[PDB]
This record gives sequence, structure tokens and C-alpha cells, in this order.
Amino acid sequence: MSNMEKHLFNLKFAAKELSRSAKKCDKEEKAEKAKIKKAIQKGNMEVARIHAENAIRQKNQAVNFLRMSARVDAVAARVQTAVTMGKVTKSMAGVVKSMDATLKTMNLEKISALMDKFEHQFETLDVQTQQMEDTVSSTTTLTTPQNQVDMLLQEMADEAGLDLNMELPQDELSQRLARLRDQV
Amino acid sequence: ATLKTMNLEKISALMDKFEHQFETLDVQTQQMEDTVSSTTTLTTPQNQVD
Amino acid sequence: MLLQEMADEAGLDLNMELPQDELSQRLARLRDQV
Amino acid sequence: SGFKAERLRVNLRLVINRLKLLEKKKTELAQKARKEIADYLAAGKDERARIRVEHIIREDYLVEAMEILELYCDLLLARFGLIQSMKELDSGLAESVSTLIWAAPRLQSEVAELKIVADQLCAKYSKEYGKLCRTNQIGTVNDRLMHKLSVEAPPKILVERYLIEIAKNYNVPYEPDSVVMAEA
Repeated sequence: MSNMEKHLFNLKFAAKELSRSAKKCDKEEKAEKAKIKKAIQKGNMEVARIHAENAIRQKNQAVNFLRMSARVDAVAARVQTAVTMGKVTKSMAGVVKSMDATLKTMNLEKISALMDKFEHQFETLDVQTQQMEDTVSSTTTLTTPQNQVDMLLQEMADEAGLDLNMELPQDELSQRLARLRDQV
Repeated sequence: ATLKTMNLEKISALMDKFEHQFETLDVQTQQMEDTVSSTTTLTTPQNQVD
Repeated sequence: MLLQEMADEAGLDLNMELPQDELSQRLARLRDQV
Repeated sequence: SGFKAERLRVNLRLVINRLKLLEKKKTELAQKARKEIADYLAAGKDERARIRVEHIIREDYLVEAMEILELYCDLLLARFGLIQSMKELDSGLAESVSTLIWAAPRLQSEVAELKIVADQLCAKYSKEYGKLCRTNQIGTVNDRLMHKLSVEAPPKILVERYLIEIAKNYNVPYEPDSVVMAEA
């Protein structure tokens, strides 16, 4: 527990202790009022007065305790802010230094390099899979003759009611720009 | 004590640094996102998305 | 520079590059004035 | 010289933030204080109400002075390029720079950063100019601000007029001093 958190806890406790003290005065002021009534009925006017003074003294003590409780709470609410924004400020100071380290050892130039390399190596691994796929295609060339695939596609297209010819092979802005390149 | 070892000038500095470093980490994610976009350019043709 | 660095971390505004009572000065003036 | 542009820039920002809080706080404390004047008037304690009003007039003038210094800080921030560019004082900054130097020894109790701002301006320009400012031998400090941070007692006709208007707002009977109101 931080040294301010110890103070915060003590202030919050003191605010409650005062609030309890005010409630206890309300309880006892109600009790003394009952004793005035009894003393008046018995004609004990000296005792009636003693209880009257108690009742008025606890009525007013309550208000004092209640007002101090309010003040100590307001303070505690403000020390709470300091405790919280302390923690937030220290966390953000931590973030700033750990990001400062990482942005040194991986600067944007080094990231640019890494990204370009990443992309170029995946271009390679695409050239590689292409030539594996063409090695398998030619190795198994007798197992899948072209004409049998073309005829099966046409048969399945006929059953699907699709007019697209499967034996035969199967935008404008690109063509416009192409013409421009040649025309200049 | 705390307001000595973290005065408002030192806080001002820290805050400016904090902000500038997050501007950097946004330039960084932008260029990672453009590296992935161009690396996978054949998997998402523009006309098929449109 | 080390003193300034340690002063910055301590939150102390005293400049460490630069160099860092009245009765004495009054009596000094008296000596010259007579 | 000892002038550091980023010390001046950081502290000008701090001064603005602190003045913006003090304006708000001192405006709210004047609301609370004007009710206290009405309480003295209700109690018929008019001679003390006069002296309590002088406190309110001074804090009201102070808030108006803070609004002027916050404007001159924001002007130096707006034209900060000229400060760090030239070695001569630009005529557009003369009022702002001289006023901030003049005000600093008055306000430095409340606005600690304003001491630092004046130190930096007295480093950028000459220490000699820094003395001509503090005495307004430079003949350039803003007059309306010098009036508002004067140490003299308010005109007694202003005190009466304050009481009259506070009396109206809180619906409290007040009769002003005829000897003073004759000077209107």
C-alpha cells in the first residue's frame, strides 16, 4: 500500500467515523426527547430541563459532525483523484519508455526493409509452388488426358443446362490505355 | 515530493513524446497493411470486390 | 553535465553549468566612503 | 544568454492552462462572496459590507487582468516563429513582451510559471530591456492591465455602486452613503 493510499484510507475512515458520530447523536437526541416527556408528566421540572439541554446539545452536535464528515469526504475524494492519476501517469511514463526502446531497435527503415523482404520471399515461394504443380501435372499427364476432362465438363454442363462450350477456351479501360501508349 | 520529481514541464515533455510515438506506430501499421495488401493482391482482385 | 542530469531527475531548477551578507556589504561601503 | 526556446514555449502553455483555471475558480469564489455581502447588509452591518466589497472588486479586476495575460501568452505562442527567428524585438510583440515582464513580479505568487516566462524573455532580449519593462520606463506596458493590478483602494463611488447592485439582486434593503453618491 502506497504512502498516499495509507492517507486515503485514513481519511475515508475518518469521514465514516464522523458520519457514525452524527447518527449516534440523532439516536440519542430522540431518546432524550422521550425522557423530557416522562419528566414533565411527573412534574420533575429540573430533570425535564436537564434532558432538554441534552436534546438541544445533541441536535447541534449532530450537525457539526455531519458537516465535518462532508468536508473530510470532499478531501478524500480529491486525494483519490491524486492516487488514480498518479498511477495513470506512471503507467503512461512506462509506456513511453518501452515504446521508445522498441522504436529504436525496429525503426521505420528497418521495418520497410523487413516488409519488402517478406513480400519478395512470398513471390519466390509462389514461383516454387508453380513449378511443383507443373512437375506433378506433367508426371501424371497420362492419367488425365485433356479430351476426357473436356468431355466430362461438357457432359456436366449439359446436365446443368449451361450453354458454355467446354472444349473451346474461355478491362476496356486497360485496352484504351494500351492504345494510348502505342499512339504517342 | 511527486510534484518535484514529475513537474509540469517534465509532464509536458512526456505527453508530447507519448503522442509523437503513437504517430510513429500509425505510420508503421499503415506500411504493414500496405505490404500485406500488395503481397495478397491476386487473391482479392478489385473487380470481384466491387 | 552529470550534475545537470541528476538535477533534472531530482526536479531541481538550479543550473549546474553556471557558477553558484548585506551587513558585510554595508560596512564595506562605509570603509570606502570615509 | 541562457535562452532556451522550448523552455519559453512549454511555460507559455503552462501559464495559459493555469490562468484558465484561476479565472474559473476566482469567478466561482466571487459568487460565494457576493452572498456574504448580502448577509452583512441584511444584518445592517453596512460599514463592514463596504470593506468586504473592496475584496470582491480587487478579485474581479484580477480576473480581468488574468484574461489579458492569457491573451498575450497566446499571442506569443501564435507568433512564436518571430521570437526564435529574429534577434531584434518585433514591434507587434512589444506590448505583449513588455507587459508579461511587468506583470511577472506581481503575479508570480499565484502563477509560478510566469516567473520563468519573464526570465526567458529577459534572456532573449537584454537584461536592460528587462529592467525598463519592470518600471515601465519602456513606455510600452499595457495601461489597462497596469490599472487592474494597481495596489490603490477602489473609488468609494464604485464601492457604493457594487453594494447597490448586490442589494438589488438579493432583495435586501440598502441605503447608500449620500456623501459619496453626491460625487457621482
